[PDB]
Amino acid sequence: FFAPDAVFGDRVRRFQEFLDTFTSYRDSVRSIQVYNSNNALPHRIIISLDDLREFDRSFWSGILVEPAYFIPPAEKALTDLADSMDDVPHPNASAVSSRHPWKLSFKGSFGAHALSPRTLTAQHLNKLVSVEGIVTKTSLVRPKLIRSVHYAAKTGRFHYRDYTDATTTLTTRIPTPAIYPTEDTEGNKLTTEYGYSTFIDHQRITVQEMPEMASIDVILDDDLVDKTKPGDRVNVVGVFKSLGIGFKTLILGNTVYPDFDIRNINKLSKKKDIFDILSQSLAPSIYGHDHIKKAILLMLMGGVEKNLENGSHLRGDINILMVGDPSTAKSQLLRFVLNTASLAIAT
Amino acid sequence: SPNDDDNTEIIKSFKNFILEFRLDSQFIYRDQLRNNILVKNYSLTVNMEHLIGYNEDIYKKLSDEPSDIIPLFETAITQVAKTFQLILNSNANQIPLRDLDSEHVSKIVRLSGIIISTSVLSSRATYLSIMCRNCRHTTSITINNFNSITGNTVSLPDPYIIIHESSKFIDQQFLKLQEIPELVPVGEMPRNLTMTCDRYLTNKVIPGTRVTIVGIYSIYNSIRTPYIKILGIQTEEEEEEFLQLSRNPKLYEILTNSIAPSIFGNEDIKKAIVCLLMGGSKKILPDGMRLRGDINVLLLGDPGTAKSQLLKFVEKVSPIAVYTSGKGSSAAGLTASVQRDPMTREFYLEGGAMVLADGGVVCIDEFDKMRDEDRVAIHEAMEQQTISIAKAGITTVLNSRT
Amino acid sequence: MSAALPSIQLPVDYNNLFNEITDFLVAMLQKVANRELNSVIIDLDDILQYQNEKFLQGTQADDLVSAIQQNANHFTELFCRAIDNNMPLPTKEIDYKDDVLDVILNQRRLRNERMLSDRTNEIRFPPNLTRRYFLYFKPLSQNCARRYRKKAISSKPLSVRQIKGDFLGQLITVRGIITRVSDVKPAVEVIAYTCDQCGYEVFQEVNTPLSECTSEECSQNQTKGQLFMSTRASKFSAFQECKISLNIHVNGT
Repeated sequence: FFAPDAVFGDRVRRFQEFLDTFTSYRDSVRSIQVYNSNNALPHRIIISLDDLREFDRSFWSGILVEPAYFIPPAEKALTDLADSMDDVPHPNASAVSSRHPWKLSFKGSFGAHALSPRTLTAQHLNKLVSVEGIVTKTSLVRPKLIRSVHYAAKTGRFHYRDYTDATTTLTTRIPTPAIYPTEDTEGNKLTTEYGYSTFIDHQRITVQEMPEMASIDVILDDDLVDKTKPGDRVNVVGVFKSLGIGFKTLILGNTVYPDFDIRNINKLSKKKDIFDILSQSLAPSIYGHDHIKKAILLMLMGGVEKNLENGSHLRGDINILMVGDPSTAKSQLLRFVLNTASLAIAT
Repeated sequence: SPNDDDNTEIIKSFKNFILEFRLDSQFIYRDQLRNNILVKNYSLTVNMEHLIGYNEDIYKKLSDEPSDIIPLFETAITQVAKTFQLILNSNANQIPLRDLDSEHVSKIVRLSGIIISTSVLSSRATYLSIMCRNCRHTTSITINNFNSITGNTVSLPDPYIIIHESSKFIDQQFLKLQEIPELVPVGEMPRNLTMTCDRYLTNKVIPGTRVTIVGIYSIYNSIRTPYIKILGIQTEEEEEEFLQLSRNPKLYEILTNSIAPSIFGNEDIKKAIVCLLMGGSKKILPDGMRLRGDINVLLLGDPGTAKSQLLKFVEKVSPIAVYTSGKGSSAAGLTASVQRDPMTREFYLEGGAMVLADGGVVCIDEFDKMRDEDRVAIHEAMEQQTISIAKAGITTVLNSRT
Repeated sequence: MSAALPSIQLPVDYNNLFNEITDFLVAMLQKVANRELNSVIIDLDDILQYQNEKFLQGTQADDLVSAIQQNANHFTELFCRAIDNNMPLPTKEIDYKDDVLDVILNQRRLRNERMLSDRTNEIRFPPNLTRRYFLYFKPLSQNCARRYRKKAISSKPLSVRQIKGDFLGQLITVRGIITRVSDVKPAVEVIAYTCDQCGYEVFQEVNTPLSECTSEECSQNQTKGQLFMSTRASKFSAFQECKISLNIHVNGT
């Protein structure tokens, strides 16, 4: 195997001390392995950036500048700690569940890293940045081969083969071809076993800048697939890995993030003039038209979705149609509803 | 090697030029370099007219072979602050695009036009590191190809794998500059030219604004297609004549009869052309709204009253004006078009009639015989003065204040 | 080749699991040799009933239900090997007119045996080519799945969107509507190359055509003969493409 250096071996011991000083992160590991074993939840832990910054200021800057040499040491420390926490040895179950790596995620304030797809300059190459936007196109979920398991019918031995790709690890590994070894070193025919082989889903999404503020490709693997829909505001956090002016601007995202006010509501509801006050407050610039403003109030609130027992559902929305002279509190009135409601599409 | 000793005198000359140039007992080049440290903007705007008064041999060597003097300037700026970008600004004569022969190759030229469209951001390799497949020999290669767009013959000594982790990359954007229609002769089509940006020069201009770009005219293999690398994006007697003419109370009657002297009569129609060419005031609300300051005048009547002659007079009088017809202009003519490049397989935008003529008067002929699919794009540009096109996954909004 | 080669001691021993297949098989096997049924549908309900009889006797047997549900691709080669090793003699008399494909295979087997016997006195076939039956695996019914409380996913009709990354190589059930039914195209399996000089048949399994002969007669005489692909000597199987979208490849009867 690869000989660990002095800096790689020191990061493993330092990452294990961070999870031991904070009891909130250690209890989350036992809450997943116990619930998964009793039922038969992903293997990702949302580590806040505010907790790692107060622990060591040297490790907080390394995770945002060069995360290629800080995530493999972080993923190895979590896998070693989870294996020692399971006090229930499984004789006939210690080769299937003990083969998936434990990933990590980040959440919190990023400072100057939360940029935009348009202002995504090349100065933040190979850095952990948080790019936000709206998903426009989503590809199909395709499996990716990572580790294959072979078997020889002449010797009775099992052989493995780890396929390293540019979209697997953050480090620059050797691009091994996707060729299944048919023969072995002794001239024996090998048989590829798909049951014991490890696989991982792969999906590439497109993130575009929001039109209210004014395209990049984000690769989602593991359980991150089938989570982003074309037309949702998400905030994928990952490392800007420039693969390939022939250089693809890809981002290996690790996680996708899609009493005072109550007392003031019940106080104003006691008055018997709340229907005329709230109606005139929708469009203060539009003079008159008190009967038309009262209909938009009941339309935004909506009715009651009556659902029967047999399955025949009933509508509850209120459709309003305005027919009159052009530019008569109609064109400007529709623009106020788009900014008042929480969800509206201008067509 | 005589080139090694000559390169030391060039770098030393640029270091002493910044620490000695002064204007009105004030150091402009020294204060601009110190202020850029706190702002963290690796850039320095150096005027080309300041190098002439300091040393004539320095300005002569820069305009001759700028491909070797500009990279040496970036090394001198970093030594003073201890990579910085050099921004050159020229204030000499504006050379048109049609006067670019073979004598301006590898020379600093000054252009002036309107940006057609803007491509996406592209990464350019500067400090590449290769690794062998057998002995795993890691070596760093410094790419000093300043006059290059793509990877023209990548130096690979090939069992070497380019490492994408420990490699530095800079930003690069492609632009399309068109010549000014005021200098284009009649009966000819205005050509275009592809430019390239680097570092902070990307995402700076707007596709539809007239700016001055000073670059180096060169060629590259794709018969070769020319290109210009962008380096920096930017009388008293005539003023007294315009002030004295505005004081004349009969100015509204002089400019009325002067516009289109062939058509006789129709004082109410000619008076609207003066108010149309002047326009209102583009007021910007602090909430985020923009008011329409342009005036739109629709002509109608029986044919024969010199309808086409009046539209041609406004185009020759207004500085920025594009004449168009009704059925002759479709969706790709009146508005922006989305074309695909058959060489790079990239979807690039193209300006139309209402896009290239931003800030002027668009004369349309035969507005009654137009189609229905082309009437929707006109109504959107007459109210919000913007063109929203969301096709082929490209959602770009272009200003159309015509 | 000595940095990342682990030896995962899997609990599924293939040496001891092959003995249980021979004991389970020992009516449907006699119809295959009589050229009457070319589809050996191995129902999973019979394996579940066989495990209940062995568990009451006190024999520690492996979980055959969970082994097939985890990797059924390797069971197709292990189940077919026990059938050929325990194939009984055909009761009906084999004639020289029925099935002309078997007459050529019987004549080539006797010709190859005479050449090997004559070569031994002077000094002193792939398994897929002889397998004429298509083994199938029938899923468990809804009645037998209620009594078995050990991963009852193979008996539930799953959908297309429910297929995740852990169902690769597993015997699952897909329910939908078959769309775009293609034609029946014969797919080859073992390609035999008949030489022109020595005249040897070089068999090659299909999971690039061979041009140079690999026989010992063409290598000792320094005369590499051109290998000619024989269509009559190659075994072809049925192949049909169907879309349920998910592509479904139907092979056999």
